[PDB]
Amino acid sequence: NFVMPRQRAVTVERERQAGKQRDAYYVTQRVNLQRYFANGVVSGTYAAS
Amino acid sequence: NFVMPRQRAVTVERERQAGKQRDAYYVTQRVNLQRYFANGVVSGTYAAS
Repeated sequence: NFVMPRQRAVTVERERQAGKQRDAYYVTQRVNLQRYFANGVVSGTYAAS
Repeated sequence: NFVMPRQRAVTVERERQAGKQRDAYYVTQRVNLQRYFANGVVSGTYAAS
């Protein structure tokens, strides 16, 4: 348990035409952390009032 | 009469750098339908309450 399924790597695209005097850098990433079943975890917590 | 005048048959364009992560497809055609003289057609009409 605790796998991080990954659709793709990080990518970079760039755009400057038909812009106005300006290179633009765009980056994207699709990643998520999602566990299977609810077992084997704690917080703690650890609290005041 | 009822000639089909045209100056641009169908053009299919394509952009992807960058659109902000979104391709764009553009389709255009330049055409018209026009008659030399005001005669040669009737419409019914076929109308009542």
